[PDB]
Amino acid sequence: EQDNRFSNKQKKLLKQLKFAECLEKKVDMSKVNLEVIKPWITKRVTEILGFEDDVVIEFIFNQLEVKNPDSKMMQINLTGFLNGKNAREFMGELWPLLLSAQENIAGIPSAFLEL
Amino acid sequence: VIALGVPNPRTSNEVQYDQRLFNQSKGMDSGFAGGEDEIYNVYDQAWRG
Amino acid sequence: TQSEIRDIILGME
Amino acid sequence: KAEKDSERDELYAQWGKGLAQSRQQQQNVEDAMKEMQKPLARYIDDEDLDRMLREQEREGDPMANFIKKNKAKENKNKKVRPRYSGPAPPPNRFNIWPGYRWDGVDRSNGFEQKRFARLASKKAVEELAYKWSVEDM
Amino acid sequence: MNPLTKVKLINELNEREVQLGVADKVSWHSEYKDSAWIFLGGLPYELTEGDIICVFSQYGEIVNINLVRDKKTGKSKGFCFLCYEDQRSTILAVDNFNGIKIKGRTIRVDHVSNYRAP
Amino acid sequence: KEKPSFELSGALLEDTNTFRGVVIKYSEPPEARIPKKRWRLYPFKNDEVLPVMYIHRQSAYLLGRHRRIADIPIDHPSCSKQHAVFQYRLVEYTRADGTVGRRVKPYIIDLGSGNGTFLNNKRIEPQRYYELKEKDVLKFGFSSREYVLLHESS
Amino acid sequence: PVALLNDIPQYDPFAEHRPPKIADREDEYKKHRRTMIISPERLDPFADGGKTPDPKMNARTYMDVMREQHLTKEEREIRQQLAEKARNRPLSDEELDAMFPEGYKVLPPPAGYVPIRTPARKLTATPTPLTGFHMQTEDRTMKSVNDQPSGNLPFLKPDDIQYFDKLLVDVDESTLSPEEQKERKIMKLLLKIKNGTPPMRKAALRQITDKAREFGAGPLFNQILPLLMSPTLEDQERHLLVKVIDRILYKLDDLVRPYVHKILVVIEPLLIDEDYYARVEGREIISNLAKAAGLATMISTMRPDIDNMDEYVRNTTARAFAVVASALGIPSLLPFLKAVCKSKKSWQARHTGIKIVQQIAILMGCAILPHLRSLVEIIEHGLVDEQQKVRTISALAIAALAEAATPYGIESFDSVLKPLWKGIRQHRGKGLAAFLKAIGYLIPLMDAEYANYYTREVMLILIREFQSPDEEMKKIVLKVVKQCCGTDGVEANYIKTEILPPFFKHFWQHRMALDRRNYRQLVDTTVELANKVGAAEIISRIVDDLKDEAEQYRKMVMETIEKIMGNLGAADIDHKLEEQLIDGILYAFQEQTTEDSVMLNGFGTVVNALGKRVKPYLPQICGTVLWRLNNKSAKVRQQAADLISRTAVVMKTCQEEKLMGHLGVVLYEYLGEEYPEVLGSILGALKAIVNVIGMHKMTPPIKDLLPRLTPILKNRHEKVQENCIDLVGRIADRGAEYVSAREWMRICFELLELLK
Amino acid sequence: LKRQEAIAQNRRLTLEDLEDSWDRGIPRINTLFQKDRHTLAYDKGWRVRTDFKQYQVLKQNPFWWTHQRHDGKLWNLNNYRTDMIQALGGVEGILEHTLFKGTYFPTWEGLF
Amino acid sequence: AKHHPDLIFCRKQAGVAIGRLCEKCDGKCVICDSYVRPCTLVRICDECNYGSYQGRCVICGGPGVSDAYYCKECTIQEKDRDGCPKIVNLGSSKTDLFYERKKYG
Amino acid sequence: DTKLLILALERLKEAYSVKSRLNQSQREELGLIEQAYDNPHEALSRIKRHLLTQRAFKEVGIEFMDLYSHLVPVYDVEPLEKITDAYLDQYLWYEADKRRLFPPWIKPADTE
Amino acid sequence: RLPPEVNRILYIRNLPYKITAEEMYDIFGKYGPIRQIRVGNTPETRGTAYVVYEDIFDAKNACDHLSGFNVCNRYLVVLYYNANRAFQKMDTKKKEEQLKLLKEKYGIN
Ligand SMILES: [Zn+2]
Ligand SMILES: [Zn+2]
Ligand SMILES: [Zn+2]
Repeated sequence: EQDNRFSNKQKKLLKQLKFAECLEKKVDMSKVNLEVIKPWITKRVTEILGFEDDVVIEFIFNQLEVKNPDSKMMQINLTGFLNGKNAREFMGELWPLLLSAQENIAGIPSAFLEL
Repeated sequence: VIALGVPNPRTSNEVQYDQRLFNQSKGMDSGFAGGEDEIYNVYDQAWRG
Repeated sequence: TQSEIRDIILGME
Repeated sequence: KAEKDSERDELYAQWGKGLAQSRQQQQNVEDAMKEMQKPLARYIDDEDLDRMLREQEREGDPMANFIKKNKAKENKNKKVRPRYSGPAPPPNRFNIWPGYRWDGVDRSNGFEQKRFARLASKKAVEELAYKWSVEDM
Repeated sequence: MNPLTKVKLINELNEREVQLGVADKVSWHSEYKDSAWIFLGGLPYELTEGDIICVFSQYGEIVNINLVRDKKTGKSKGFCFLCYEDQRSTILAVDNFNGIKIKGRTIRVDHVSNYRAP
Repeated sequence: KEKPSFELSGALLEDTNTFRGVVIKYSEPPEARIPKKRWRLYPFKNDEVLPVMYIHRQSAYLLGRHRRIADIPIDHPSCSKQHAVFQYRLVEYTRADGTVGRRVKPYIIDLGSGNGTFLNNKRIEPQRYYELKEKDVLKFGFSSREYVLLHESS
Repeated sequence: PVALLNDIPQYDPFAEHRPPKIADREDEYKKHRRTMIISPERLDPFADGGKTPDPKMNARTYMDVMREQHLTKEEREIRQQLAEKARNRPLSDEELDAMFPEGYKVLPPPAGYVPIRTPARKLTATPTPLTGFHMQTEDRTMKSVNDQPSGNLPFLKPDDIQYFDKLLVDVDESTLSPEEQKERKIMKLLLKIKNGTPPMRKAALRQITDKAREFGAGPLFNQILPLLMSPTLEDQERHLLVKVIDRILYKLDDLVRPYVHKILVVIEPLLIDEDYYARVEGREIISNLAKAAGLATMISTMRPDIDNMDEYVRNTTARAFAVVASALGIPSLLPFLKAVCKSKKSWQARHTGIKIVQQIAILMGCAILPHLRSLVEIIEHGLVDEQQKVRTISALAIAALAEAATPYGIESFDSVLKPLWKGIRQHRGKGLAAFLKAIGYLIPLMDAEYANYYTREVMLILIREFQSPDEEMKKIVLKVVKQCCGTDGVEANYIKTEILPPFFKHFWQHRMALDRRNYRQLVDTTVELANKVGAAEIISRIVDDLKDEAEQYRKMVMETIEKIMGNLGAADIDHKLEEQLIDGILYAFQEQTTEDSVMLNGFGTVVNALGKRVKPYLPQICGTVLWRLNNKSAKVRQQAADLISRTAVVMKTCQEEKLMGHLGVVLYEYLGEEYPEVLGSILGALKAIVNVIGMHKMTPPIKDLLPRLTPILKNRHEKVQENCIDLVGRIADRGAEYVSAREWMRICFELLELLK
Repeated sequence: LKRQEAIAQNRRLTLEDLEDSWDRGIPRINTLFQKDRHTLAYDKGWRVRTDFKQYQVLKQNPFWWTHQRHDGKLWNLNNYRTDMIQALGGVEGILEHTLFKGTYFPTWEGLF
Repeated sequence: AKHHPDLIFCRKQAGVAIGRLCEKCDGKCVICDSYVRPCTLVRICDECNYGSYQGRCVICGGPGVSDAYYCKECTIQEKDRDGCPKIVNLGSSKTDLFYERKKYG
Repeated sequence: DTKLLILALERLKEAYSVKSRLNQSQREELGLIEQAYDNPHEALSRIKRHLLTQRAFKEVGIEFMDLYSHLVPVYDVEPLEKITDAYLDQYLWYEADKRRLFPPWIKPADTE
Repeated sequence: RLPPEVNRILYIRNLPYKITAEEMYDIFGKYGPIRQIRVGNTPETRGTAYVVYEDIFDAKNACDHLSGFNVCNRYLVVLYYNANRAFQKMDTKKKEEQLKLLKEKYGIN
């Protein structure tokens, strides 16, 4: 904002991290039902953590409810709470499920279409 | 018989001193300036006050 | 005022 | 009605002007009247002051035993309310005796004592400052 | 502003007037010379009158005591009004007892201006 | 619910005579002191003597079966929880010349025990100070062991 | 009775000479500052570009931290339960290995030394309570023991032995085959920084700030942080140590990623601290920390502390959060906020999130406007909550936000005027104070057709709270009154009738003067009431206090009267009022035990506002000033030479020839004073007269004045040097011919040493 | 005896049973109560030490035999000033000889 | 101030609020740090002008008494066109001297 | 140790009680006393160092005080050593009198 | 009635090298119960000892009394320990298992 002697650490990670695979196809949120996903997110993380962390839950929710989310930024922000590779796998697992739900006509992922 | 179960004032019967006695003089040198003479120190009060 | 007080105390104002 | 609550609230009004200072005022006014009915100049023969000085009980003397005897004998026969009795209370700037149901322990915060220290210390520093002013002169 | 700050501030009032060198006649207590009532607050909920009196009688005879307890359960709300026998004892008590720990709870004292009976 | 009492509550006595989570009932008088005559307690268990107890370096010693507080744990279950107190209390007297002075003497006091404290195997009236003299024997509860009181020169 | 002389009625005597320590300013709440310990080592998640983690690490992570925390919470839980059923508490083998460092062998000496310990504790009643001349046998050992680091190192105190004891035993370096151990010792030049002359400090600082990268974070903070947690550390030492942390924090940019929480655990207490510069420095290094270790690190690091069970760390974490929000930007942190403040299990987290919001408003100030609505919606779910605490803190945060967004954002607050205004009526106690603060701050931000109704409703409650004993209550209604009863949408007569009487009965007391924030707040709202109801009313209310006994009180009323008349002017001061005013002014001037410009500026402004109505008083003024100029104490003489220099404009403009020549030549006579502080003000007064009555009619002519001053130029004291060269500059500039060329060359040569 | 009385009474001696003997006694009993009584309980050999100061300082001390904190203040000469003024004629009889009326101070009690 | 490399400007967009000087700081430029030929007035960022910040020394931070200017050299090189030149950080020297004093007396 | 050090320094300061023009050496000494007041544990450390290691010292100066009937010699020791010697002086007298090294006939006694 | 920097763990230097553990134990049990004792082994720590007492008052009056004790031609230099950092993790598994014991045994929940 006012300082020059510090670098943008986000951009630095934007260069120097190892990211997930589905993180390219931009995604909109109008086309999505979330309240179907929400329990999936909850159980996913709660297992990753062995306990429940409401704040991480709501963090992911709030980062998603935007018009179009940045998968890069989201993987970064979860890298702290989860163990880094867990974040890569988790995001590259949810984001394709997002693509599925969004090309679905009801907006729901094919996993819960089947189940 | 001496009544029990009353609280404890941690004080003794030895002579103790009313705190208004103490501390009304202070210093650790004699009053003689080390034997300096040309100072005016005859009296120990101001004249009228 | 102070002068007034003085006068009251000294005599007549 | 108004009469009952009058009783109650007048009682509370004295209790908020709490009694002790009120009876002190009483003895003040009667002292002023006794005096005002007397000359301006008090000599050393005035019967009041002579008698008072006689009864003035000073140290050392073995009359003190007989006289303390007299008065501790008589003032036993009184309808007083109880007074505190036990290991000496600490000192307070107004010399007020504890109530008769104080359980002895001293619970203070350490304020009376630091006040006493502050005053003694100002005395010491006044001597020092006088000495230094005139020393220079 | 929790009551422990209201303790700290009364103590600050005292030691500040000390630093300023105020005469005993223009002490902040002088505004209260017509009331022998102090308020105690923060008291623990198990202390009774007997305790409040055995504690606060150190500075005079206590003429009136008013421990304010919740009417439904009868249990103390945790504060009291206390009427000494001489206003000067209220001076003493406010200076000396404000901030003492009784059973962990650090009680607090201050005068009362225009007490209304209950 | 309950009324405005005028009676006490264990808060005061609690906060003052608390110690290791057991409120103590007895507290040291104003006139306690530490003795210069160095007194000693000789314990016997039925003619088999025990190691000696040198009790000259406190102002009082409290004996009870509650061991983690008391000085001398009496451990024969007839022994109270807080049973008795040795206590050197400075008392004055009239010397041969009538000049008054003070020597600190040892006294016993029962803290209201169940069974009682036996000085000369006489049960005493609890909550009073009994003066302990030379060669005297003391017996606690209905317990086996006895103690004789002496001082180095005696 | 020489034994009575050995018997002392009722130790270290150097206290008055030793610099104060920080750990002495503390309370029972700040005493929790040392009760915190450096956590073990912490794994950073961004290492190896986001590796797949090889386990068997011994390096904590988010999960480990949370399990520790929740385990401990359950620990306290069952402890309190069991304590219902029935610090010194003994510790276990791994506690002992957790607290001691390495290079240590553990041993009970015998099984009998363990049994000795068994009998030792059991019965310690003396089994026998156990000299003379002996000649001594000469030796070397006590001579041979050394306790100061040999070399050119400073003196190592008798308590930092704990931190620097490794420096005492000296052995060759290559013996220490760990080069980690070599750099460890060489980095304990921390001693040379902590204690040291300024040369040592400068050199060691440069050395550490150059060798930082090579040294690495680990070694550094492992040595530096226990220092900062030491209980005896005083002020300057801490300032130096945090400056060290600052510079190395700037050199190592990313590498701090594992140490951020430790640094925080140590620096956070600076945020709630009495020394203003401590707070500012802590704020600044937390900002640089947030910039260096980016968002995700800070978020992940300080999340588990929102939910902590010590209010201490909840509070300081909240404030730190607001700092990293200022440094990184709200839009990046706002989702995390929404999260925490809407967490539904724990109300502690809700409290702490709402409090972070409050702190953001306090700190960022103006910059919240673009996000105002987002914040207010974050927070409005609190004004309705049932747990009283979070209600109160939400009202406070609303007031903070409104203050940070003065006039703007009212349509953002729109959603919230309802919960407040109904909470007001059916509330009582402390929530009443909080909601009052809030509504008061909104009342300015509102359009008249709203403010009129809201105001005329609120003033009803206000009048009732004028009798409130609570100190926060009284302070809140002072602020409110200043805002509410000080708009354009009220009518003077209502105030004059209904506010002033109980205002002056309940607020102008001595307790208020004695307080430091209540002082200024009462001054401000009294000046506002003056602005509405005119000066004459307020003044006539408080003039008789200029003759009160408490000086702090007289100075309160002088500060208001002065500020008022500065704003409004004295057109409405009648005769009797200007009389009582000049009288109180004089009296207050004649009693100053203190040193302060309050009464001086009071005099100056009151007089220069009365203007030309002060002619009939200059003889009393002049007479008093000449008489105080002859007093025995240099405080009053110096204050009387000040008053002259202030009223030097009036005394001329009203043609005081007798009196003004009086002043000129009397001052010239005092020019020989031997108190530098009195002489400086005499010189200031002389120059103040020279400015109004010009050079060529000064009573002691400039021809006599300047020669009198050239010997004063040698005075070496700062006040007198200041005023002297100002006067000589005037004369040299404008007079300049009443003096000889040789006087001017003399003064040249005397000036060449004021350049010092 | 007074300390033994204070013990028999459990009370404390006030300033009042020691204002009689406050400046008597020849360690000067009011030295028991000064501010540094504690540190001055550690000063031994002070008489020899002040005697031997003649070999260190180039002045010659007329009060080598005494110390004001250890002995007390052993003389009080305050009546000398009062009686000297009354013997020289009073302050007015004195100020007849001076420039006091040239100063124009109204009364002589404030001068300094 | 061209003397202390450790400090920083607000640098955010200008406004209309004139800038003010403390009495220590009175008379100098705000970048060039000169003492002469002042030409144009200073305008400060609204944020750095809001609230308690009104009427202060841009440089010192104390009570502002006089209007700040730019020297003719700053005006000619156009260094007056960068938005709020308020120093937003205290520096080492203020707290440093403060601590040296508070230890001394 | 700190009580004995403060007594030593008060003794050393009594000399310069007046504070005339004095000079460079006396000002050196005033500085050393003042700083050993400011940091007492560094002094104590230096003192005990000297008592352990130091066995060759500086030269003293000498001059005579003229009493007109006889001359008195006056010695001038360097101030760092003066501090060590004052401390050791006080310590020796304290301990010697606590163990009663001197029997009661040796008489500049503190009692009379 | 204690100042908080008092600890039940104190740091001792100026010991004789190689000093007999039994001496260590009784020298220090001239005060009460010793919970644990560690002597340094690496030459840098050689000659100093951390001593862990089982009683607050024991440790404190030890630090009051013995500080200034001379054995073996040197005064025993002591200080309180500042146990201000941890040195390894507190082992969640066994921790929660022993508290699970606590709860299973005493029937809280
Ligand atoms: Zn400035
Ligand atoms: Zn410029
Ligand atoms: Zn700006």
